[PDB]
Amino acid sequence: SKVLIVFGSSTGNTESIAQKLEELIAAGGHEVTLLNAADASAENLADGYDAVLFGCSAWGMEDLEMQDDFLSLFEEFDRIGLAGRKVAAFASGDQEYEHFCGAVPAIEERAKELGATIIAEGLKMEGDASNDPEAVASFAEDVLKQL
Ligand SMILES: Cc1cc2nc3c(=O)[nH]c(=O)nc-3n(C[C@H](O)[C@H](O)[C@H](O)COP(=O)(O)O)c2cc1C
Repeated sequence: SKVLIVFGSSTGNTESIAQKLEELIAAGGHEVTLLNAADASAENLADGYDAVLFGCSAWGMEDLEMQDDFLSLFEEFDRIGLAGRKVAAFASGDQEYEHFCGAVPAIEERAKELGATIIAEGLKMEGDASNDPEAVASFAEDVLKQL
């Protein structure tokens, strides 16, 4: 299958998770494309892809604010071509906050509104990929099986 992975990462934790995810799905016999949302042109970005995974950390002093490289892409979800495609979200976050990885539910809702199907429950964890390999491995499992 063809899998597209796009992320927005400020310190590198959501990046780390998106690279591990690329490795695990690619290992399953699938073609993975990895993009930093800061580099990606949204226009028809999903065309060709059987699933699309979105990674994005949560910030904001008060309410939830998305990582800014993702956000800019989030604005353009309308042109991506998500209708009838499979999608899932992941993120790095901090339990010590009220809205743990709040970007994840947010992505899932925008995606469903645009006609996407949610493949697996959003991955929510702390630190980089090495900090919770199980959580990463399992989320990749969930994804693989829906492909
Ligand atoms: C000011 C600020 C606000 C944050 N807010 C949240 C949040 O609300 N939810 C959450 O899970 N993590 C929150 N975090 C933790 C970061 O999301 C996480 O440590 C960081 O984004 C690592 O991901 P990244 O390196 O891929 O950017 C916050 C961090 C900073 C310092």
